[PDB]
Amino acid sequence: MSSKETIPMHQRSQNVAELLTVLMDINKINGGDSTTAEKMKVHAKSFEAALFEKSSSKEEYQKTMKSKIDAMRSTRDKRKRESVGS
Repeated sequence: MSSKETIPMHQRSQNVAELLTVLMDINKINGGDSTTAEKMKVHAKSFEAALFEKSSSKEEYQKTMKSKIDAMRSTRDKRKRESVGS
């Protein structure tokens, strides 16, 4: 479908921004720095660009983003077992 050929960057950036907030949560949970939060922005914008290489449906871009958010969400919880045993 031509949606995969036309999807707005403003829509991609709004979805990348939900991933950004979960990576910013790692910088809280591990107690990193403002420059390490700049590395979190770079990690999201590298992921975005590397998912765009494999974008072969809008529903595959959208579900792979959701499943990366699910992996990083689950990693917040993992880093909590490794930090405090909860």
